Amino acid sequence: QVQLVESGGGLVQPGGRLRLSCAASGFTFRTYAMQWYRQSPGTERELVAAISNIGGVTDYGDSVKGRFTISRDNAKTTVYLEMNSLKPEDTATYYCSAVRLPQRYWGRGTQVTVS
Amino acid sequence: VHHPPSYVAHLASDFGVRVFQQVAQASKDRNVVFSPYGVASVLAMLQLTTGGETQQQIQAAMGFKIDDKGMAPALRHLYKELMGPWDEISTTDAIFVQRDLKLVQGFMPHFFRLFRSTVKQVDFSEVERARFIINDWVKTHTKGMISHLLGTGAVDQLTRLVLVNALYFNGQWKTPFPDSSTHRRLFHKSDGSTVSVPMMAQTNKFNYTEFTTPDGHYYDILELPYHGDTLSMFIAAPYEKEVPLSALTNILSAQLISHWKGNMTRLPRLLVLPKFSLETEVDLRKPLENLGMTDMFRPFQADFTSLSDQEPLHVALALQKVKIEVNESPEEIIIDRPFLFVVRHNPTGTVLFMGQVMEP
Repeated sequence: QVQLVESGGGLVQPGGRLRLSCAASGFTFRTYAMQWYRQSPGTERELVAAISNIGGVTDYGDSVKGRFTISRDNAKTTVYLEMNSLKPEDTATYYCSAVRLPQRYWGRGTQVTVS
Repeated sequence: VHHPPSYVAHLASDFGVRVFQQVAQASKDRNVVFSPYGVASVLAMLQLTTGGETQQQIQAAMGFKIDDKGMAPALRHLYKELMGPWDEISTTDAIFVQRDLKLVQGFMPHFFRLFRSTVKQVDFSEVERARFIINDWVKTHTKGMISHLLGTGAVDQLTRLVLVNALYFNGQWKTPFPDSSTHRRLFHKSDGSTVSVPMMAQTNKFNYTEFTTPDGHYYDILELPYHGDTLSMFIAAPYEKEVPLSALTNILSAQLISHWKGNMTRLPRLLVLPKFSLETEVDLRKPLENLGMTDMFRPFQADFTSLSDQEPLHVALALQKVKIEVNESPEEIIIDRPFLFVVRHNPTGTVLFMGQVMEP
């Protein structure tokens, strides 16, 4: 029943942009914080972006602040991650997490490659 | 033709919330009540007396210069719009300077013109008497409610400038808690201990929303209006005992309380709320220094050349003292755990009071 499905990843030239989205279902979306993490082989998983249920309170990892913007829409039960001024370093699988402690759910990941 | 000073009210309130965040961080999970508006009201008054890098640090922290056209007029209109409909709430601001100091010719005329207040002149070399004068001003300008300022112990014969802000709040509710429904119940403190505390109960339609922080901490948010629609208390309470209060505290802002107000919907709830009476006196030096205002507290760095040419002149002491009282006059919100409250003036968004109740 609980489902988080990311989409929008792919290959892009350095300096480009991508918009990821994550469709969710089966839980009370509008009461959960939504988050983006990223992970590659060899390098630890890390927070990319996080957003409160309402009020658009956001938090970004240091590597991405001023390039990536997280947003959400509770009626559409979807979360987005716009990425700008992409760099080779940004290559990874980006994963969506919903969190309302002590509950946390995870998506399946979408690959982003910048070269 | 004129709209509420919500810009200034928000700017002032956000600065005051940030001060609160510094106080709350350094506190070891203890009760803290505070007035964001009040500390801003005072620092804005201080802006008129400072120059140079001292003023720079203050406007940079507050996000506005009182020099600009109508900032004062807004603030004066703000205050009087705030106190308009109001023994329920009383507040005071006061700057005490050494009487001996030569003040710059046109200051007091300007200061009164702007704020309808006066800089008090007292001789600090008469230590006992200066202490008396300050404590009397505070007691009498809070209708007797704030009687002492223990921080005046740090006054001595070398004190030259002292600022003070004191507020009392005890507001009647629009919908009272029935006297009969008051009962004792365990309150679960943050350190794991419980105390039996008296608690009020009411079933009614309350403005409500859920709020979850970016890192996933979950809170019930409820609006309790005061018997004048003008003010509201917002209660932000951990959904379960295990959720920590500081996660919400370390991301509060004035803008955020407004968003809650925007989202809230009137839903039927049983509210069980502890009676409490909290009093806090904060030495504002360390909090203000953490926000970048360092020169104002240092004898030979501080620039008060809009108040006086004579130096050394710096802020020897800056204190806020706040006392708040809260009593009776299908889904449940039982506030038997630490929680955060915010008293808000709805026509401007001014955050009048803010606090964490760690033990009622």
